[PDB]
Amino acid sequence: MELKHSISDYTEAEFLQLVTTICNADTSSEEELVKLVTHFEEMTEHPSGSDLIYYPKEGDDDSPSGIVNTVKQWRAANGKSGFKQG
Repeated sequence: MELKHSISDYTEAEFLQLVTTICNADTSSEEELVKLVTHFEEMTEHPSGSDLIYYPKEGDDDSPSGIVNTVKQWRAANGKSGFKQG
């Protein structure tokens, strides 16, 4: 299970996958999950950690993309930058 150390040792496909590892429980099976949760919360300097991962729903595109997308909109409007590429 990868993590990273920054958001920036990883790309947005990497992040999208990271999110999708959590939306997959692709992990140690409850732990790495809570930790990949927190690695999101950590990584992106993002406002809504607990709230761009599962609770977002009712007009809120929290699809395993849309959530990464939610960052892609905070990190785009806040202009964050700071992922990788490929």
